[PDB]
Amino acid sequence: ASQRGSVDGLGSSLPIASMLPAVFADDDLALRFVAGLDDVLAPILNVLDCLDTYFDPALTPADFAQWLGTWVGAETDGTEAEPMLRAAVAAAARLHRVRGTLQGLSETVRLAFGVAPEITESGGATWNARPLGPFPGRPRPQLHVALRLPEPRPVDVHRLDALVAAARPAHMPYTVEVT
Amino acid sequence: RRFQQFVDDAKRYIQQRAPEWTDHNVSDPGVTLVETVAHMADQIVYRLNRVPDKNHLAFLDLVGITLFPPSAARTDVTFWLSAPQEDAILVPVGTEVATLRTERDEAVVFATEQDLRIVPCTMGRLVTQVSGEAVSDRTTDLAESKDVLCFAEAPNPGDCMLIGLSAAVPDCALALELDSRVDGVGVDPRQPPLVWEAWTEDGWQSCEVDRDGTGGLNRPGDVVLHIPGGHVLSRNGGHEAGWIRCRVTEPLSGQPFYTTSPTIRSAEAYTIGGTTGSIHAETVLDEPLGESTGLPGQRLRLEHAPVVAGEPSVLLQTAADDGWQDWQVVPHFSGSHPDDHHITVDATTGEIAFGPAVREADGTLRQYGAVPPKGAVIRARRYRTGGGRAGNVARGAVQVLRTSIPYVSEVVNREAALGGVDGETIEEAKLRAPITLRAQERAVTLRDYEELARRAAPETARITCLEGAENEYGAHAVRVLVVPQAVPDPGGRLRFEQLVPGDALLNRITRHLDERRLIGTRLAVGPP
Amino acid sequence: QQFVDDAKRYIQQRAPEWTDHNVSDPGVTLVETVAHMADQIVYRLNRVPDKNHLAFLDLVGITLFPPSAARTDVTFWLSAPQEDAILVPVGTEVATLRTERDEAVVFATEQDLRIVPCTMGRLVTQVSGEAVSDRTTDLAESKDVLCFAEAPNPGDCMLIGLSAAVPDCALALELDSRVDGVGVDPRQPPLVWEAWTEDGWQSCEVDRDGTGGLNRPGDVVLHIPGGHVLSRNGGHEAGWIRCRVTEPLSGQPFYTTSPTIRSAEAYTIGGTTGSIHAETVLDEPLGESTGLPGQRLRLEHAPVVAGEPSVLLQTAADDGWQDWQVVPHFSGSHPDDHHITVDATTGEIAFGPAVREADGTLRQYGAVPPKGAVIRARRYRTGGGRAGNVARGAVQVLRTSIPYVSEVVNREAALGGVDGETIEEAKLRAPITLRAQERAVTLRDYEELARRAAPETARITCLEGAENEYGAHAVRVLVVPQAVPDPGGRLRFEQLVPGDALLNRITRHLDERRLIGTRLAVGPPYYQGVTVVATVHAFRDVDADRVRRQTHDALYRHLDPLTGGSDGKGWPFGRPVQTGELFAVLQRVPGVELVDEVVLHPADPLTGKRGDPTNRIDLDAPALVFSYDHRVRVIGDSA
Repeated sequence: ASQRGSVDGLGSSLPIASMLPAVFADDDLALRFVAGLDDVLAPILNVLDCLDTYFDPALTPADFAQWLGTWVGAETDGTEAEPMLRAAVAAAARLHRVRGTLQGLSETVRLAFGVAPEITESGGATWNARPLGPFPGRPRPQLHVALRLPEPRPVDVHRLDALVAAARPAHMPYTVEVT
Repeated sequence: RRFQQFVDDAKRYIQQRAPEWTDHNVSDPGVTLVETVAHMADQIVYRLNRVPDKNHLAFLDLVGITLFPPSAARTDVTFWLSAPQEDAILVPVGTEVATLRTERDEAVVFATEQDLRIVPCTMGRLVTQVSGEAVSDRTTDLAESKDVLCFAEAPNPGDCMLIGLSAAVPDCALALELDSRVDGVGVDPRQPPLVWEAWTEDGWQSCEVDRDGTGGLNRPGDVVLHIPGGHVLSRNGGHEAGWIRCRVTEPLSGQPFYTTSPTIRSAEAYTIGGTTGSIHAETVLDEPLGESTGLPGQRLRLEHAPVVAGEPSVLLQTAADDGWQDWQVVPHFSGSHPDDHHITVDATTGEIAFGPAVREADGTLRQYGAVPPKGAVIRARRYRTGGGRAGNVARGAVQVLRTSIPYVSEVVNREAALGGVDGETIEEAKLRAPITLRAQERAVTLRDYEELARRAAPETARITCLEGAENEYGAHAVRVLVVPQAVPDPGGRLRFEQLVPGDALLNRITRHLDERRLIGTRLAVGPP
Repeated sequence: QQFVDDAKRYIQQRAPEWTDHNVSDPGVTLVETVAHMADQIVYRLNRVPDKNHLAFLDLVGITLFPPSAARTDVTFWLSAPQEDAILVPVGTEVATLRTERDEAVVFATEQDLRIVPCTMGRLVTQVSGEAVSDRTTDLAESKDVLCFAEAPNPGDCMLIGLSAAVPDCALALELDSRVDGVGVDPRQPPLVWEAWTEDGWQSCEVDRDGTGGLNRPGDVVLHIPGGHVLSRNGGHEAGWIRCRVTEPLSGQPFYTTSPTIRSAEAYTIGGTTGSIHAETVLDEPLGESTGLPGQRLRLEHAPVVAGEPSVLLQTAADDGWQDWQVVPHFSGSHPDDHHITVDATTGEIAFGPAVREADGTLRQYGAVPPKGAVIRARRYRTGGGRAGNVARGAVQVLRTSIPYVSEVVNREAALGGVDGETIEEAKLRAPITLRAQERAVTLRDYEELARRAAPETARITCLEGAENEYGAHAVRVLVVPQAVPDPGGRLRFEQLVPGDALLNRITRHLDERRLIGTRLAVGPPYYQGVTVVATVHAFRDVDADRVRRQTHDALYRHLDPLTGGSDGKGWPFGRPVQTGELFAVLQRVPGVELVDEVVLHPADPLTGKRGDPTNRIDLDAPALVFSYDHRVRVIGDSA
């Protein structure tokens, strides 16, 4: 369940009294009683007034944040902390635009642990005006991920192992080193 | 596509009469209106089905689309004055000079960016000089009696004249008197193209002409000039004044020079005006909006152009018992406890939001940002408009300076506005999403590698991406062949040197392809 | 996901919090307090987030997959050497039995083909490595010679003459013979028949006939492949026909008393031409183009079927018509390209739009047709569906009897025919096009793009392969075809190996959107059979017969390749086989008191071999268990 019941002490942008006829607005019981009916119907007008904020990941309630993750495939499994999810959903759509690139592995790793990693790979980009030059990238493929964690509890290696598993482009091996 | 429908018209709500409860037999004239006055469900139901533009902003932010922001235009505002008496800060920063207001529309108002100062400019050393004749430590050729010979009568390319400009200031309009006795055949002033310079610290810099009695001194004239930046002059002699170089070009076929130029007798230098750049902007004070409803999520609009992206351009004042409470704008809400006084503003429109409220699990109505209490009056203390296309003012249109603070009288811009661009609308951005979201940006397959090079350098004729063959390093590296464009002469032959691409062309291609390169794919380019 | 948590019964009655009316159930004002309209509002309010999802999906630009049309191959037999013309008109819908509960899936003849009433030309006989060197003229009527020299030489061939060859039909050449001595069995004679073409020699199929060849007088019904052309053969213009002869071939019967040749006559029974389950709409104009960019146009037939020339739009250029390309998205267009996009699930055509840039100018993607030019659509195809896949080709209205030709035959079941995806399915497709963005790169993408390339496969999981000699490792993809319990329980095997189509199809789609220069591999995982024999003592008041029946199958259900394990789905591709996890299965079986011991043998489906008895089994990561028949001893005082 969610317990989205009525909220005490909330006003409305559409008072029932303000729509009543004239002369009618002179009574004591009518004004007080019909104001009571506003209490039950008050919070419905709140969500209609503020619906744009109900979709922004940075502010929307926790329940929708997981739901919002499914809209853009945020890989929200395994996180039991609300603030960790807040960044992932908003930043998810930016990663997929560069998924698999140089910054793709770094940022995703940085996103999951908060610290920028050090990576060395077998690749590069160079130009030579000489006709038919070489491409000195590296002789054999190799991917390495290094993390400078301050408190290396011996579970980060598996977490880095799992995380970098879906980051690599299914083409090259890898190894995980954590401070 | 396949959208649910959420409409249940108003009349079939009163259909709920249910007169199956005893002792209620009433018709139109009955105190049962609380049933009818609860018709607000019709408004609520209608509001459900709507998907207004405000949501469409969120799903643009959710997929990482940045709304295109607006800009403004920058022109060349030039002042005018007739009393060059002293030097002081005659232009407070942000001095507003505006176009004339006619029957058509409210005039567009500009604003200066750099403070301008007038200066009592005088002369230094004036010395006879011809092509190849250096000054050789001379200063008193015209300060004394007699006259100074203009380019030793006979001019030629590389010739020059020696003037002095005491107390040079980089931004002013300078006028010089050129009194030369008339000798020989007179000429039209435009005919001899006498180019004027200033000898700045970085070297000689050109200058423009805005008078007739300039250069072609068939009559004693008064050349005016706007000073193009600061300078120190080639200090040789006894005058640390500023410099102006009267360099003479070659005799054109239609614009020739004539020998025995007039000999200048008297001369005086004095400034007239000042030229500075302005950015389309305006400041509005005391624009009241209305009274707060005391409810979360209030939104207010300003009946003016988009605010200008600078220091917080909206200072919302809220009425309170202690007086005026001022709200500070924040970029996005994110974290804002109820105690804090924070608002949200839109750069490209007048929509100004407030603290939104959500009801998560267990309710608790977690509120982000404070809410002004009921009945409080909200007014905008400060307001900085100025963005939009409506700053592309026609050349020489701005004529009136606002509030007439200084001694200045006439202001006019000599060059047309650069031209601002209006911010994209929500409707306009709804057409970018299908295109700009899926523009490759990965460089995965062969067709993408050749395609991406074209976007980096459209001027290239032929590009193909051939993978590095086996028995080669780079972990299955790739090779790119680039063919620069060239016209192979009317003679039917083309030099091999032309086929070599420029180094910058290779770099700009390599620089872009490096970022969108996939992990561990070595690349190298060059002619085949 | 829930905006509200109220209902009709949820009435707060907070009037006492302001007023003093103090009746819980008054006669009247409680009725006024009763407001179902909130319930009819909150129920409509709860669905608002769903509506925003669909509306916002359109912004990403994702659409619905158009349905695909099933295609079949059909052949118009004639049973006569005549009808030098196309036989049956294009169309002539055929369907199944028009039962009132399931609607017959209609069809439509698509193409047409013309055959030739050719006659047999020369008749020759030769063996492997030796030329014809025979009569080559009189064998048409007389001068009988033993066929293939009555010997199964490797490479024996027989050329046959056919004036005015038929490039595309099914052949039937009569070579009468006097069969005696030994009768070779009609099942699988050791010969290979090929026909000449432009490229060369390809295999020709054979249809039903009443004789097994050289065992009784009769012809052979070859299937002439496409590309067959004519050449010079003596005094006739004969399309070359070859008849390869193989050895006894591991015991296949062969003769030494081969019958000779008697006469000759050609029959050219029928030809081949495919058909699809989609109607055609010819030359339907859309309207007059306007100079504005970004126009939209509609059609009169909603579910347009997919295909590379999906619509084939034409504009009125000064030279007849100028054709238009089709692109899935416009981002790849150019300022002067000719690109159209089509929302085929609702029959909408949209030209190139115009987008303002940061400079404030315009960047027109895709050229716009000139103002006042005629816009016309060449043709569409509507139809297709899941039911479009016929079974066994038994159309049953397949035109068994026609007054014109003898019979029209459709044997091979039709393929394709993917139904249009549901809107609910699209919501589960939105992340994939937003995460992968096509052009599969990482490990997860191959797990997903495989499903999109071929959803009919049961399940896919991708795994990196063994490392190569250059330091990389080619990608490997594992395929498990959908299985049906063909035998009496467990599985029959040979269904878990795909039929060379899923291997080709899945890889083909992936290969275009594959990492460049990296090898891609597909196949099935490793398999090994495990039989669980044990001994369980039953209770003192239970029927061991049912316990005997229950114990065997309940033990088996745990090792199911497709739906085994505790979860009830396919195995996690690497879970080891172990007795304790089976020990969990045994203990819960009804009618048991205690269990003595469990014994497990590795095995392979190729033979009946049983491995060494062991408890723990090391199962490789890219492999799956195979559940086998197993028996346990049930010794106990049963009733």
